Amino acid sequence: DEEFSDMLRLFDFNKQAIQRLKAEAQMSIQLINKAVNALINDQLIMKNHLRDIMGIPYCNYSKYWYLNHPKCWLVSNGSYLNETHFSDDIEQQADNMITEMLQKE
Amino acid sequence: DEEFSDMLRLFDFNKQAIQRLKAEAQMSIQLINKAVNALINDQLIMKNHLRDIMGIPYCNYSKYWYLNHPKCWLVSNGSYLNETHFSDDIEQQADNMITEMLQKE
Amino acid sequence: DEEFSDMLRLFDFNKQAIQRLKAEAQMSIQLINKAVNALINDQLIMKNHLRDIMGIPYCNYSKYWYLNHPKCWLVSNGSYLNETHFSDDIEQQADNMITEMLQKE
Repeated sequence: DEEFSDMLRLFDFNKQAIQRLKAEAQMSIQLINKAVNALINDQLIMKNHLRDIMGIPYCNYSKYWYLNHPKCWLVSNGSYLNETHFSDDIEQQADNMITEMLQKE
Repeated sequence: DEEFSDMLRLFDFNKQAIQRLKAEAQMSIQLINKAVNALINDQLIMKNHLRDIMGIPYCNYSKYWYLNHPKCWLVSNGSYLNETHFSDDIEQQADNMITEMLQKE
Repeated sequence: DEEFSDMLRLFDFNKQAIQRLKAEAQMSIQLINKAVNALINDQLIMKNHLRDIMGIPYCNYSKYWYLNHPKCWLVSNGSYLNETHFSDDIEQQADNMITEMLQKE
């Protein structure tokens, strides 16, 4: 049981690295989603006020196949990005995994 | 060979965490790239139609050194973001690594 | 000390996966921040030149609680995204951790 504790200590360091990287990348992405969402907000305001471009329409579903490529608005009110949350049960199934490992020992 | 199986089980859990985090972060980024690309699209349409701002030019290469800081367009047709795909050979070199580990045993 | 070297080799492969994923995700995000920042730049230029929309004001702090939801500019000069750098001391505390592991052995 002494060699398995060193095993766990290696395992746990990496598990912590994974946990921290998720936490930081998520923070970083959520900050991105906030700016991209607010750009969208303001860009839809200008599209409703600027008279030169009120004549231009929004693309309709044919939009999900101009990404495989188009003079129409791609950004609409559905263009908003949803909050991004990664799976966080790392500290859970890991506790489970090794508890099943100790009930044989 | 019984202590090495517990080693592998710890190793494999973390490997799976890494694989899932990559998969989710990538999904999350690719969704970002789609909104940022379509903003760019529409913003370049407004730049070609709004008459008040047709007089403003696009910055020319001196643009890659206003990021170290500028009344000209930074976003042009080269501003699009490329599809982001992370390395995925995790399930490959890991199989290789431990197969070389078992042919001595 | 022969079973601990296989332990370390498993540990080190995953540590490398973590290091590479951080490196790639960061590259990917920093590219995003550059496009989102330059969109912001240009969008603030159009907000200062287009006469149809000079009458529209910027939201004032009541902005950090329209994200819980608003006809005012959400994107201002504070909207820029800061350079994102993830913790990179992985190759450091890992060397520390196992050096303390070898001074007992």
